[PDB]
Amino acid sequence: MSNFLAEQYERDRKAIINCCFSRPDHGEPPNNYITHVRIIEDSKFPSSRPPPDSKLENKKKRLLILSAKPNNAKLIQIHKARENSDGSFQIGRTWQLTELVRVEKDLEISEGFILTMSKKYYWETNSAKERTVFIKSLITLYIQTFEGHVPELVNWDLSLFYLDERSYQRAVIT
Amino acid sequence: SNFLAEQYERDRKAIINCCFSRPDHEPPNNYITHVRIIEDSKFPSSRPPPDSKLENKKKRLLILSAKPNNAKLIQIHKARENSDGSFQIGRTWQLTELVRVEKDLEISEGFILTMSKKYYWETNSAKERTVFIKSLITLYIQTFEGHVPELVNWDLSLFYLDERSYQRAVIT
Amino acid sequence: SHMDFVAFMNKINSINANLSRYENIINQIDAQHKDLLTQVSEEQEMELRRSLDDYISQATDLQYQLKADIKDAQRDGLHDSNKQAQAENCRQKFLKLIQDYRIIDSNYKEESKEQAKRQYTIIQPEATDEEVEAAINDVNGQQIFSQALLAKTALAEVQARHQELLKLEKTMAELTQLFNDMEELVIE
Repeated sequence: MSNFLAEQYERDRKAIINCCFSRPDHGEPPNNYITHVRIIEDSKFPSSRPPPDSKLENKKKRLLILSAKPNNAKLIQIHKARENSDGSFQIGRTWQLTELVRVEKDLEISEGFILTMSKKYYWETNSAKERTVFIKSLITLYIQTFEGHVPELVNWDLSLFYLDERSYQRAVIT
Repeated sequence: SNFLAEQYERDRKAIINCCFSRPDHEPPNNYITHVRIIEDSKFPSSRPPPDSKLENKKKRLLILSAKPNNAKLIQIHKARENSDGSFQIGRTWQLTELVRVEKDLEISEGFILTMSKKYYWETNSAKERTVFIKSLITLYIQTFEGHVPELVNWDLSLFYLDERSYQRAVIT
Repeated sequence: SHMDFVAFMNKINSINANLSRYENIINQIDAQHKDLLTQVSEEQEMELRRSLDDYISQATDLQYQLKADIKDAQRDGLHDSNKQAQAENCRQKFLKLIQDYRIIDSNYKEESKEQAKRQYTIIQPEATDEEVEAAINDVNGQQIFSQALLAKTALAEVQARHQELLKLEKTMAELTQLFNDMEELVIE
Protein backbone atom coordinates (compact mmCIF):
# COMPACT_ATOMS: atom_id res chain seq x y z
CA MET A 1 0.00 0.00 0.00
CA SER A 2 3.13 2.13 0.50
CA ASN A 3 1.20 4.41 2.91
CA PHE A 4 1.15 2.34 6.11
CA LEU A 5 4.54 3.82 7.06
CA ALA A 6 2.99 7.29 7.22
CA GLU A 7 0.29 5.85 9.49
CA GLN A 8 2.80 4.35 11.93
CA TYR A 9 4.91 7.51 11.70
CA GLU A 10 2.19 9.73 13.14
CA ARG A 11 1.39 6.99 15.65
CA ASP A 12 5.02 6.82 16.81
CA ARG A 13 5.22 10.63 16.67
CA LYS A 14 2.45 11.05 19.25
CA ALA A 15 3.93 8.22 21.33
CA ILE A 16 7.42 9.78 21.31
CA ILE A 17 6.09 13.25 22.12
CA ASN A 18 3.77 12.02 24.87
CA CYS A 19 6.46 10.39 27.01
CA CYS A 20 9.72 12.18 26.12
CA PHE A 21 9.01 15.67 24.71
CA SER A 22 6.07 17.18 26.60
CA ARG A 23 6.70 16.94 30.36
CA PRO A 24 9.46 18.64 32.38
CA ASP A 25 12.34 16.74 33.96
CA HIS A 26 14.43 17.01 37.15
CA GLY A 27 14.11 20.35 35.98
CA GLU A 28 14.50 21.81 32.51
CA PRO A 29 11.51 21.73 30.13
CA PRO A 30 11.56 18.94 27.53
CA ASN A 31 13.26 19.26 24.18
CA ASN A 32 11.26 19.98 21.03
CA TYR A 33 10.65 16.88 18.91
CA ILE A 34 11.51 17.37 15.23
CA THR A 35 11.41 14.01 13.44
CA HIS A 36 12.27 10.35 13.93
CA VAL A 37 12.86 7.09 12.07
CA ARG A 38 12.85 3.39 12.91
CA ILE A 39 16.33 1.89 12.58
CA ILE A 40 17.79 -1.60 12.86
CA GLU A 41 21.08 -2.28 14.66
CA ASP A 42 23.31 -5.36 14.64
CA SER A 43 24.44 -6.06 18.20
CA LYS A 44 27.69 -7.80 17.18
CA PHE A 45 28.27 -5.42 14.23
CA PRO A 46 27.39 -1.89 15.36
CA SER A 47 30.03 0.03 13.40
CA SER A 48 30.20 -1.75 10.02
CA ARG A 49 28.13 -3.64 7.47
CA PRO A 50 26.96 -6.92 9.05
CA PRO A 51 27.50 -10.17 7.15
CA PRO A 52 24.51 -11.25 5.02
CA ASP A 53 23.88 -14.31 7.21
CA SER A 54 23.51 -12.66 10.62
CA LYS A 55 20.68 -14.40 12.47
CA LEU A 56 17.80 -12.30 13.81
CA GLU A 57 19.14 -12.62 17.38
CA ASN A 58 21.75 -9.96 16.56
CA LYS A 59 19.21 -7.47 15.19
CA LYS A 60 17.76 -4.73 17.40
CA LYS A 61 14.67 -2.57 16.85
CA ARG A 62 15.63 1.01 17.74
CA LEU A 63 14.62 4.55 16.80
CA LEU A 64 16.60 7.70 16.06
CA ILE A 65 15.05 10.96 17.27
CA LEU A 66 16.10 14.52 16.40
CA SER A 67 15.21 17.25 18.89
CA ALA A 68 16.28 20.77 19.88
CA LYS A 69 16.65 22.37 23.29
CA PRO A 70 13.56 24.41 24.26
CA ASN A 71 15.50 27.68 24.77
CA ASN A 72 17.85 27.35 21.78
CA ALA A 73 16.79 26.20 18.31
CA LYS A 74 20.47 25.90 17.33
CA LEU A 75 21.29 23.09 19.81
CA ILE A 76 19.94 19.95 18.12
CA GLN A 77 20.37 16.57 19.80
CA ILE A 78 20.39 13.11 18.22
CA HIS A 79 18.66 10.56 20.44
CA LYS A 80 18.40 6.78 20.29
CA ALA A 81 15.49 4.92 21.89
CA ARG A 82 13.69 1.57 22.06
CA GLU A 83 10.06 0.58 22.54
CA ASN A 84 9.09 -0.52 26.02
CA SER A 85 6.51 -3.28 26.41
CA ASP A 86 4.28 -0.65 28.03
CA GLY A 87 4.14 1.10 24.63
CA SER A 88 6.08 4.31 25.35
CA PHE A 89 9.77 4.93 24.60
CA GLN A 90 13.02 5.15 26.55
CA ILE A 91 15.93 7.27 25.32
CA GLY A 92 19.19 5.35 25.60
CA ARG A 93 21.91 7.51 24.03
CA THR A 94 21.92 11.22 23.18
CA TRP A 95 24.40 12.84 20.79
CA GLN A 96 24.91 16.54 20.12
CA LEU A 97 24.49 17.48 16.47
CA THR A 98 27.87 19.25 16.56
CA GLU A 99 29.38 15.75 16.92
CA LEU A 100 28.21 14.79 13.42
CA VAL A 101 31.33 14.52 11.23
CA ARG A 102 30.54 12.04 8.44
CA VAL A 103 27.36 10.66 6.87
CA GLU A 104 27.89 7.70 4.54
CA LYS A 105 25.44 5.79 2.35
CA ASP A 106 25.76 2.03 1.85
CA LEU A 107 26.06 1.55 -1.91
CA GLU A 108 25.20 -2.16 -1.55
CA ILE A 109 22.29 -2.15 0.94
CA SER A 110 19.49 0.26 0.02
CA GLU A 111 18.64 0.70 3.73
CA GLY A 112 22.04 0.99 5.41
CA PHE A 113 23.88 4.16 6.36
CA ILE A 114 26.78 5.14 8.62
CA LEU A 115 26.79 8.05 11.07
CA THR A 116 30.13 9.07 12.58
CA MET A 117 30.26 11.05 15.83
CA SER A 118 33.03 10.13 18.25
CA LYS A 119 32.64 6.55 16.95
CA LYS A 120 31.21 4.97 13.80
CA TYR A 121 27.61 3.72 13.87
CA TYR A 122 26.09 1.50 11.17
CA TRP A 123 22.29 1.46 11.03
CA GLU A 124 19.71 0.47 8.44
CA THR A 125 16.09 1.56 8.07
CA ASN A 126 13.10 -0.66 7.29
CA SER A 127 12.68 0.56 3.69
CA ALA A 128 14.93 2.22 1.13
CA LYS A 129 12.91 5.46 1.06
CA GLU A 130 12.93 5.87 4.85
CA ARG A 131 16.71 6.18 4.68
CA THR A 132 16.31 8.96 2.11
CA VAL A 133 13.71 10.86 4.13
CA PHE A 134 15.60 10.78 7.43
CA ILE A 135 19.06 11.56 6.05
CA LYS A 136 17.62 14.48 4.08
CA SER A 137 15.98 15.61 7.32
CA LEU A 138 19.27 15.30 9.21
CA ILE A 139 21.51 17.04 6.66
CA THR A 140 18.99 19.85 6.13
CA LEU A 141 18.79 20.30 9.90
CA TYR A 142 22.59 20.54 10.04
CA ILE A 143 23.01 23.13 7.27
CA GLN A 144 20.23 25.21 8.83
CA THR A 145 21.80 24.99 12.29
CA PHE A 146 25.54 25.41 11.71
CA GLU A 147 25.65 28.56 9.57
CA GLY A 148 25.39 26.55 6.35
CA HIS A 149 28.05 23.88 6.88
CA VAL A 150 27.89 20.19 5.98
CA PRO A 151 29.50 17.06 7.44
CA GLU A 152 31.58 14.90 5.13
CA LEU A 153 29.10 13.36 2.69
CA VAL A 154 30.07 10.04 1.07
CA ASN A 155 28.22 8.23 -1.75
CA TRP A 156 25.25 10.63 -1.53
CA ASP A 157 23.42 12.34 -4.39
CA LEU A 158 24.21 15.95 -3.48
CA SER A 159 21.10 17.20 -5.31
CA LEU A 160 19.02 15.56 -2.57
CA PHE A 161 20.28 18.22 -0.12
CA TYR A 162 20.00 21.12 -2.62
CA LEU A 163 23.75 21.03 -3.24
CA ASP A 164 26.10 20.44 -6.15
CA GLU A 165 29.82 19.64 -6.27
CA ARG A 166 31.23 23.16 -5.87
CA SER A 167 28.86 24.15 -3.04
CA TYR A 168 29.49 21.00 -1.00
CA GLN A 169 33.26 21.39 -1.33
CA ARG A 170 32.74 24.98 -0.13
CA ALA A 171 30.71 24.22 3.02
CA VAL A 172 32.25 20.88 4.08
CA ILE A 173 33.98 21.08 7.45
CA THR A 174 37.07 19.36 6.00
CA SER B 1 29.54 82.60 16.27
CA ASN B 2 27.23 85.55 17.06
CA PHE B 3 25.37 85.20 13.75
CA LEU B 4 24.73 81.55 14.62
CA ALA B 5 22.66 82.53 17.66
CA GLU B 6 20.80 85.00 15.42
CA GLN B 7 20.40 82.42 12.64
CA TYR B 8 18.55 79.88 14.81
CA GLU B 9 16.57 82.77 16.31
CA ARG B 10 15.19 83.88 12.95
CA ASP B 11 14.45 80.23 12.16
CA ARG B 12 12.73 79.72 15.52
CA LYS B 13 10.17 82.53 15.15
CA ALA B 14 9.59 81.65 11.48
CA ILE B 15 8.92 77.98 12.26
CA ILE B 16 6.47 79.01 14.99
CA ASN B 17 4.73 81.49 12.69
CA CYS B 18 4.41 78.98 9.84
CA CYS B 19 3.64 75.69 11.63
CA PHE B 20 3.13 76.21 15.39
CA SER B 21 0.95 79.31 15.77
CA ARG B 22 -2.63 79.04 14.45
CA PRO B 23 -4.81 75.94 14.86
CA ASP B 24 -5.70 73.90 11.77
CA HIS B 25 -8.58 71.44 12.16
CA GLU B 26 -6.90 71.20 17.47
CA PRO B 27 -4.37 73.84 18.53
CA PRO B 28 -0.85 73.48 17.09
CA ASN B 29 2.14 71.94 18.84
CA ASN B 30 4.48 73.89 21.11
CA TYR B 31 7.89 74.47 19.54
CA ILE B 32 10.85 73.15 21.53
CA THR B 33 14.07 73.25 19.49
CA HIS B 34 15.41 72.67 15.99
CA VAL B 35 18.63 72.21 14.02
CA ARG B 36 19.68 72.75 10.42
CA ILE B 37 20.63 69.48 8.72
CA ILE B 38 21.85 68.26 5.33
CA GLU B 39 20.18 65.25 3.71
CA ASP B 40 21.69 63.27 0.83
CA SER B 41 19.09 62.49 -1.83
CA LYS B 42 20.55 59.14 -2.92
CA PHE B 43 22.28 58.17 0.37
CA PRO B 44 19.84 58.96 3.20
CA SER B 45 20.67 55.88 5.32
CA SER B 46 24.48 55.78 5.40
CA ARG B 47 27.61 57.88 4.98
CA PRO B 48 27.82 59.36 1.46
CA PRO B 49 31.18 59.37 -0.35
CA PRO B 50 33.23 62.58 -0.45
CA ASP B 51 32.80 62.63 -4.24
CA SER B 52 29.01 62.88 -3.91
CA LYS B 53 27.87 65.67 -6.22
CA LEU B 54 26.39 68.74 -4.53
CA GLU B 55 23.16 68.18 -6.50
CA ASN B 56 22.39 65.38 -4.01
CA LYS B 57 22.54 67.52 -0.85
CA LYS B 58 19.30 68.94 0.58
CA LYS B 59 18.78 71.73 3.13
CA ARG B 60 16.31 70.40 5.72
CA LEU B 61 15.63 70.96 9.42
CA LEU B 62 14.84 68.62 12.32
CA ILE B 63 12.11 70.13 14.51
CA LEU B 64 11.09 68.88 17.96
CA SER B 65 7.66 69.80 19.32
CA ALA B 66 4.86 68.44 21.49
CA LYS B 67 1.08 68.58 21.51
CA PRO B 68 -0.21 71.25 23.93
CA ASN B 69 -2.38 68.79 25.90
CA ASN B 70 0.55 66.45 26.68
CA ALA B 71 4.22 67.38 27.11
CA LYS B 72 5.25 63.70 26.90
CA LEU B 73 4.18 63.33 23.25
CA ILE B 74 7.23 64.78 21.53
CA GLN B 75 7.19 64.69 17.72
CA ILE B 76 10.13 64.87 15.31
CA HIS B 77 9.63 66.88 12.12
CA LYS B 78 11.63 67.24 8.90
CA ALA B 79 11.00 70.73 7.51
CA ARG B 80 11.99 72.14 4.12
CA GLU B 81 12.99 75.67 3.20
CA ASN B 82 11.57 76.44 -0.24
CA SER B 83 11.86 79.12 -2.91
CA ASP B 84 8.78 80.81 -1.41
CA GLY B 85 10.71 81.72 1.74
CA SER B 86 8.36 79.60 3.86
CA PHE B 87 8.73 76.50 6.03
CA GLN B 88 6.78 73.32 5.30
CA ILE B 89 6.66 70.10 7.33
CA GLY B 90 6.71 66.92 5.25
CA ARG B 91 7.74 64.19 7.68
CA THR B 92 6.72 63.42 11.26
CA TRP B 93 7.84 60.76 13.75
CA GLN B 94 6.82 59.98 17.31
CA LEU B 95 9.55 60.22 19.93
CA THR B 96 8.81 56.61 20.94
CA GLU B 97 9.98 55.53 17.47
CA LEU B 98 13.53 56.70 18.26
CA VAL B 99 15.56 53.53 18.81
CA ARG B 100 19.23 54.19 17.98
CA VAL B 101 21.26 57.41 17.92
CA GLU B 102 24.74 57.02 16.40
CA LYS B 103 27.59 59.50 15.93
CA ASP B 104 29.91 59.37 12.92
CA LEU B 105 33.50 59.21 14.16
CA GLU B 106 35.10 60.34 10.89
CA ILE B 107 32.59 63.09 10.06
CA SER B 108 32.25 65.60 12.90
CA GLU B 109 28.83 66.72 11.61
CA GLY B 110 27.23 63.35 10.85
CA PHE B 111 24.73 61.54 13.05
CA ILE B 112 22.31 58.65 12.56
CA LEU B 113 18.74 58.41 13.83
CA THR B 114 16.92 55.08 13.53
CA MET B 115 13.13 55.40 13.58
CA SER B 116 11.20 53.12 11.22
CA LYS B 117 14.22 53.31 8.89
CA LYS B 118 17.77 54.64 9.23
CA TYR B 119 18.43 58.32 8.56
CA TYR B 120 21.87 59.92 8.15
CA TRP B 121 22.07 63.71 8.30
CA GLU B 122 24.80 66.31 8.79
CA THR B 123 24.62 69.48 10.84
CA ASN B 124 26.25 72.71 9.70
CA SER B 125 29.07 72.14 12.22
CA ALA B 126 30.28 69.74 14.90
CA LYS B 127 29.04 71.86 17.82
CA GLU B 128 25.48 72.09 16.46
CA ARG B 129 25.32 68.29 16.40
CA THR B 130 26.30 68.07 20.08
CA VAL B 131 23.64 70.61 21.09
CA PHE B 132 20.80 68.89 19.22
CA ILE B 133 21.70 65.37 20.33
CA LYS B 134 22.17 66.51 23.94
CA SER B 135 18.74 68.15 23.73
CA LEU B 136 17.12 65.16 22.02
CA ILE B 137 18.41 62.52 24.45
CA THR B 138 17.69 64.66 27.52
CA LEU B 139 14.17 65.16 26.18
CA TYR B 140 13.96 61.39 25.68
CA ILE B 141 15.15 60.69 29.24
CA GLN B 142 12.65 63.15 30.72
CA THR B 143 9.81 61.65 28.66
CA PHE B 144 10.23 57.86 28.89
CA GLU B 145 10.80 57.36 32.62
CA GLY B 146 14.56 57.81 32.49
CA HIS B 147 15.18 55.45 29.57
CA VAL B 148 17.64 56.26 26.79
CA PRO B 149 17.79 55.09 23.16
CA GLU B 150 20.58 52.80 21.97
CA LEU B 151 23.48 55.28 22.00
CA VAL B 152 26.48 54.47 19.79
CA ASN B 153 29.88 56.22 19.86
CA TRP B 154 28.69 58.91 22.30
CA ASP B 155 30.71 60.03 25.31
CA LEU B 156 28.07 59.27 27.94
CA SER B 157 29.50 61.98 30.20
CA LEU B 158 27.74 64.44 27.87
CA PHE B 159 24.41 63.07 29.14
CA TYR B 160 25.77 62.66 32.71
CA LEU B 161 25.97 58.88 32.24
CA ASP B 162 28.67 56.23 32.47
CA GLU B 163 29.05 52.57 31.53
CA ARG B 164 26.99 51.09 34.37
CA SER B 165 24.13 53.61 34.13
CA TYR B 166 23.72 53.09 30.37
CA GLN B 167 23.10 49.33 30.38
CA ARG B 168 20.35 49.81 32.97
CA ALA B 169 18.67 52.73 31.16
CA VAL B 170 18.77 51.41 27.57
CA ILE B 171 15.49 50.14 26.09
CA THR B 172 17.07 46.84 24.99
CA SER C 1 -8.53 24.73 -20.65
CA HIS C 2 -5.86 24.90 -23.35
CA MET C 3 -5.59 28.68 -22.93
CA ASP C 4 -5.46 28.01 -19.17
CA PHE C 5 -2.26 25.99 -19.76
CA VAL C 6 -0.14 28.50 -21.69
CA ALA C 7 -0.63 30.91 -18.78
CA PHE C 8 1.00 28.31 -16.53
CA MET C 9 3.91 28.15 -18.98
CA ASN C 10 4.18 31.94 -18.79
CA LYS C 11 4.45 31.47 -15.02
CA ILE C 12 7.20 28.86 -15.43
CA ASN C 13 9.07 31.01 -17.96
CA SER C 14 8.76 34.00 -15.62
CA ILE C 15 10.12 31.96 -12.70
CA ASN C 16 13.05 30.55 -14.69
CA ALA C 17 13.79 34.10 -15.83
CA ASN C 18 13.98 35.29 -12.22
CA LEU C 19 15.90 32.16 -11.21
CA SER C 20 18.79 32.79 -13.59
CA ARG C 21 18.39 36.44 -12.60
CA TYR C 22 18.73 35.37 -8.95
CA GLU C 23 21.71 33.13 -9.73
CA ASN C 24 23.62 35.94 -11.45
CA ILE C 25 22.92 38.18 -8.46
CA ILE C 26 24.33 35.64 -5.99
CA ASN C 27 27.43 35.08 -8.13
CA GLN C 28 27.82 38.86 -8.35
CA ILE C 29 27.65 39.07 -4.54
CA ASP C 30 30.40 36.46 -4.24
CA ALA C 31 32.62 38.46 -6.60
CA GLN C 32 32.35 41.48 -4.31
CA HIS C 33 33.28 39.25 -1.37
CA LYS C 34 36.49 38.02 -3.00
CA ASP C 35 37.51 41.59 -3.84
CA LEU C 36 36.61 43.06 -0.43
CA LEU C 37 38.88 40.56 1.36
CA THR C 38 42.02 41.87 -0.38
CA GLN C 39 43.94 45.08 0.28
CA VAL C 40 41.99 47.52 -1.91
CA SER C 41 42.13 51.30 -1.67
CA GLU C 42 39.49 53.26 0.21
CA GLU C 43 38.61 54.84 -3.16
CA GLN C 44 36.87 51.82 -4.70
CA GLU C 45 36.37 49.93 -1.43
CA MET C 46 33.16 51.83 -0.68
CA GLU C 47 32.40 51.54 -4.40
CA LEU C 48 32.41 47.77 -3.86
CA ARG C 49 30.25 48.17 -0.75
CA ARG C 50 27.83 50.34 -2.73
CA SER C 51 27.49 47.64 -5.40
CA LEU C 52 27.24 45.00 -2.68
CA ASP C 53 24.53 46.94 -0.84
CA ASP C 54 22.63 47.24 -4.13
CA TYR C 55 23.02 43.51 -4.85
CA ILE C 56 21.88 42.41 -1.38
CA SER C 57 18.63 44.37 -1.70
CA GLN C 58 18.07 43.06 -5.24
CA ALA C 59 18.44 39.55 -3.83
CA THR C 60 15.94 40.26 -1.04
CA ASP C 61 13.39 41.46 -3.61
CA LEU C 62 13.86 38.51 -5.99
CA GLN C 63 13.58 36.07 -3.08
CA TYR C 64 10.20 37.49 -2.07
CA GLN C 65 8.86 37.45 -5.64
CA LEU C 66 10.15 33.93 -6.33
CA LYS C 67 8.65 32.77 -3.03
CA ALA C 68 5.24 34.07 -4.12
CA ASP C 69 5.43 33.18 -7.83
CA ILE C 70 6.49 29.58 -7.18
CA LYS C 71 3.89 29.03 -4.46
CA ASP C 72 1.39 30.47 -6.94
CA ALA C 73 2.44 27.82 -9.47
CA GLN C 74 2.24 25.07 -6.84
CA ARG C 75 -1.45 25.59 -6.04
CA ASP C 76 -2.21 25.69 -9.77
CA GLY C 77 -0.75 22.18 -9.91
CA LEU C 78 -2.80 20.81 -7.01
CA HIS C 79 -5.03 18.96 -9.51
CA ASP C 80 -2.64 18.20 -12.38
CA SER C 81 0.23 15.72 -12.22
CA ASN C 82 2.35 17.62 -14.74
CA LYS C 83 1.68 21.17 -13.52
CA GLN C 84 2.64 20.01 -10.01
CA ALA C 85 6.00 18.58 -11.06
CA GLN C 86 6.92 21.64 -13.13
CA ALA C 87 6.19 23.90 -10.16
CA GLU C 88 8.08 21.40 -7.99
CA ASN C 89 11.08 21.54 -10.32
CA CYS C 90 11.09 25.32 -9.90
CA ARG C 91 10.90 24.90 -6.12
CA GLN C 92 13.91 22.57 -6.03
CA LYS C 93 15.90 24.98 -8.22
CA PHE C 94 14.94 27.88 -5.93
CA LEU C 95 16.02 26.00 -2.79
CA LYS C 96 19.32 25.09 -4.45
CA LEU C 97 20.08 28.78 -5.07
CA ILE C 98 19.15 29.71 -1.50
CA GLN C 99 21.63 27.06 -0.37
CA ASP C 100 24.34 28.57 -2.59
CA TYR C 101 23.72 32.04 -1.15
CA ARG C 102 23.74 30.70 2.41
CA ILE C 103 27.09 28.97 1.85
CA ILE C 104 28.56 32.04 0.12
CA ASP C 105 27.75 34.38 3.01
CA SER C 106 29.02 31.66 5.35
CA ASN C 107 32.51 31.59 3.82
CA TYR C 108 32.65 35.38 3.64
CA LYS C 109 31.60 35.59 7.31
CA GLU C 110 34.38 33.41 8.70
CA GLU C 111 36.91 35.08 6.39
CA SER C 112 35.61 38.45 7.64
CA LYS C 113 35.89 37.45 11.30
CA GLU C 114 39.50 36.37 10.76
CA GLN C 115 40.04 39.59 8.80
CA ALA C 116 38.57 41.47 11.77
CA LYS C 117 40.70 39.60 14.32
CA ARG C 118 43.80 40.78 12.44
CA GLN C 119 42.36 44.31 12.66
CA TYR C 120 41.62 43.86 16.39
CA THR C 121 44.94 42.53 17.75
CA ILE C 122 46.48 45.93 16.91
CA ILE C 123 43.92 48.19 18.59
CA GLN C 124 43.99 45.76 21.56
CA PRO C 125 47.53 44.35 21.88
CA GLU C 126 46.41 42.32 24.91
CA ALA C 127 43.40 39.98 25.11
CA THR C 128 44.81 37.51 22.55
CA ASP C 129 43.89 34.89 22.05
CA GLU C 130 41.08 33.91 24.42
CA GLU C 131 39.67 37.43 24.74
CA VAL C 132 40.04 38.57 21.12
CA GLU C 133 37.97 35.52 20.10
CA ALA C 134 35.00 36.60 22.23
CA ALA C 135 35.46 40.25 21.21
CA ILE C 136 34.64 39.76 17.53
CA ASN C 137 32.10 37.09 18.44
CA ASP C 138 28.73 38.01 19.97
CA VAL C 139 27.17 41.44 19.52
CA ASN C 140 27.63 43.83 21.15
CA GLY C 141 31.17 43.38 22.44
CA GLN C 142 34.02 45.64 23.51
CA GLN C 143 33.29 48.53 21.11
CA ILE C 144 31.50 50.34 23.97
CA PHE C 145 33.82 52.92 25.59
CA SER C 146 36.98 51.56 24.02
CA GLN C 147 37.27 55.22 22.95
CA ALA C 148 40.27 56.04 25.14
CA LEU C 149 41.93 56.92 21.81
CA LEU C 150 39.89 59.72 20.22
CA ALA C 151 45.51 56.44 12.78
CA LYS C 152 42.71 58.06 14.77
CA THR C 153 40.19 57.44 11.96
CA ALA C 154 41.06 53.75 11.49
CA LEU C 155 39.70 53.04 14.99
CA ALA C 156 36.15 52.76 13.58
CA GLU C 157 36.88 50.32 10.74
CA VAL C 158 36.65 47.40 13.17
CA GLN C 159 33.11 48.57 13.93
CA ALA C 160 32.38 48.70 10.19
CA ARG C 161 33.41 45.05 9.84
CA HIS C 162 31.66 44.05 13.07
CA GLN C 163 28.34 45.52 11.93
CA GLU C 164 28.81 43.82 8.55
CA LEU C 165 29.09 40.53 10.44
CA LEU C 166 25.71 41.32 12.01
CA LYS C 167 24.23 42.25 8.62
CA LEU C 168 25.55 38.95 7.23
CA GLU C 169 24.12 36.80 10.02
CA LYS C 170 20.72 38.50 9.78
CA THR C 171 20.73 37.75 6.04
CA MET C 172 21.49 34.09 6.72
CA ALA C 173 18.69 34.12 9.29
CA GLU C 174 16.44 35.46 6.53
CA LEU C 175 17.72 32.81 4.11
CA THR C 176 17.07 30.11 6.72
CA GLN C 177 13.48 31.24 7.29
CA LEU C 178 12.98 31.52 3.52
CA PHE C 179 14.40 28.00 3.14
CA ASN C 180 11.78 26.70 5.58
CA ASP C 181 8.98 28.74 3.97
CA MET C 182 9.45 26.93 0.65
CA GLU C 183 9.69 23.54 2.38
CA GLU C 184 6.09 24.02 3.56
CA LEU C 185 3.64 22.54 1.05
CA VAL C 186 1.05 25.31 1.13
CA ILE C 187 -2.48 24.16 0.27
CA GLU C 188 -5.49 26.10 -0.99
